[PDB]
Amino acid sequence: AGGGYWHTSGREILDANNVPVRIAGINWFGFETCNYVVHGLWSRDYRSMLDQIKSLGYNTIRLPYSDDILKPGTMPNSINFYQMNQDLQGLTSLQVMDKIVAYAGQIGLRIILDRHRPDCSGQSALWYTSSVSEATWISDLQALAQRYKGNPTVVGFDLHNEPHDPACWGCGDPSIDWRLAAERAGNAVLSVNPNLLIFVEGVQSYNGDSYWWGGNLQGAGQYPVVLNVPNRLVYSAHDYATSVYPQTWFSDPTFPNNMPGIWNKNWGYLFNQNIAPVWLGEFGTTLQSTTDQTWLKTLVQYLRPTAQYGADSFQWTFWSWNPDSGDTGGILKDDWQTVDTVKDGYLAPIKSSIFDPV
Ligand SMILES: OC[C@H]1O[C@@H](O[C@H]2[C@H](O)[C@@H](O)[C@H](O[C@H]3[C@H](O)[C@@H](O)[C@H](O[C@H]4[C@H](O)[C@@H](O)[C@H](O)O[C@@H]4CO)O[C@@H]3CO)O[C@@H]2CO)[C@H](O)[C@@H](O)[C@@H]1O
Repeated sequence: AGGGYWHTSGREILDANNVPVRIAGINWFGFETCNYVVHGLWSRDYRSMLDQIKSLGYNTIRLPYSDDILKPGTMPNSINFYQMNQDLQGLTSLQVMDKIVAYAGQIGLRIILDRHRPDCSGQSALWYTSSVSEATWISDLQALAQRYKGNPTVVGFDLHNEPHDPACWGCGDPSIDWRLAAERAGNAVLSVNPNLLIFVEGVQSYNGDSYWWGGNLQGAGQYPVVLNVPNRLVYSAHDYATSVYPQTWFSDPTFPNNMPGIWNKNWGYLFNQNIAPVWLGEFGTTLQSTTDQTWLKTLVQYLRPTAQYGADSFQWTFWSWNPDSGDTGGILKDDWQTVDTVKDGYLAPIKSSIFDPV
């Protein structure tokens, strides 16, 4: 399944033939950093990497980028061209992105572009900064939309990575109301290609209640994002364990029984109530503590195993494929070749199937 551009129907995503599909993928970061390209191409051929992602059973790649790669002549700076990647030589970050998107389509994978950082220096709480205005943000989203218009390999956009304090959901103040910003951006994107799915993340605090950046969608029920083209919206949340931040609910004595309460509250309810599909965009852990291992086992079950629920479940993209992620580690090990079959083992009940070639 997976043919053509997708659309929502209740809490599910459906391909063009109306067959339900499930995004069960991985994050492959690099384009958002100051290397201006996905990491690991210093040890592997990109195609050999894409083929291995497919082999492990992952069907979608969330590809983080920063507005820097849209500046004229921006080139990658961490690729090795000996006996590999010979065709990426002399190409700009964008042209290298076109190659990755193209091969991914052919082998049956899909891509979701994620505006991870305003610039390669770091993330931002708001969707704009003094150096990267809101208009650049929108022009850039429209440019990428235009660039891949007609190639269903790119199924949709993750508007802004991890909006957080001081951002608000529904407060009505245009300078911090992420809810209004997402509609503003989403509608600009849909004006270029109205078949793209629009993935909108949450904030951090809502009603004095704090949660992971990008994961607080508590205001969504009361203050929905409303787009010009219906059945394109998918809410998104992020959730992590102690390897990232020793949140307090991990110290709760009833842990992990308290978890589904937290999850239901902040994002699950949109799914449970069949309002719209929900995508856990980032989640990972080094699995060093027994707590993260229990957290992962628990969470994997909450997201609904494919054997039981099929496509009527939560969409997900784990973090990350890269082994060079500070406090989460990744599926590959430090050699960019050996799989961490153990961590990979936990995600098995929620993996789905590879899509149709594009
Ligand atoms: O992008 C390349 C870069 O990625 C890093 O991995 C990051 C992800 O990129 C990022 O999206 C994700 O965001 C984290 C953030 O890093 C944490 O510091 C933050 O912790 C917050 C917490 O959310 C709050 O609730 C709490 O109150 O405060 C703390 C901060 O003090 O939580 C968000 C998640 O919502 O985190 C990933 C892992 O760090 C890699 O680390 C880096 O090596 C890569 O180069």
